[PDB]
Amino acid sequence: MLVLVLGDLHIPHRCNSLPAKFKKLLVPGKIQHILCTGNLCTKESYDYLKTLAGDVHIVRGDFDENLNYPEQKVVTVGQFKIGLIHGHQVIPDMASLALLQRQFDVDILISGHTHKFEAFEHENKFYINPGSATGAYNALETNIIPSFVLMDIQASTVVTYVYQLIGDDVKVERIEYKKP
Repeated sequence: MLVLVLGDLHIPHRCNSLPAKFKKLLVPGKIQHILCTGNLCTKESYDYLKTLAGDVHIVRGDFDENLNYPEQKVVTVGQFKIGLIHGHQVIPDMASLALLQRQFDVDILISGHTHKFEAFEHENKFYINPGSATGAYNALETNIIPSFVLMDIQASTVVTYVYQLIGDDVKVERIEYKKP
């Protein structure tokens, strides 16, 4: 089943909208679950998510207005326990992320905060950062591309698709991970 992963949109303070071509791709009836790293940073974006899928999970980013969100959550999809944290908490760094994965005890750790996507396996655990769906600025960070992640999870397989707005086109990369 389809899981949309995104965050760090920073609407409306740093950006006003998802790129149009992202909005074109994202339509209701497809996605089963949305895991959101946070920094929406308002209700207007939260409602947008809820149009895409009923099952929305968000964690609290450092700039979110809605303060009822838990800072960290574990969600189970299929055979996968998934950790979710915005990531501003990581004092960095691959070592730090591995400490959270261990803390959580999950098969997949999702975090945000860097505004740059990642998807890789490390010690047989899987680590995803969808980057920033709007390509929002971040501190003085440099080459920032709008991105989001779609995972398809089925039994002990997840295949992860990263959608990137590069120049004016969407590029997709695919990473496979098997729960060992």
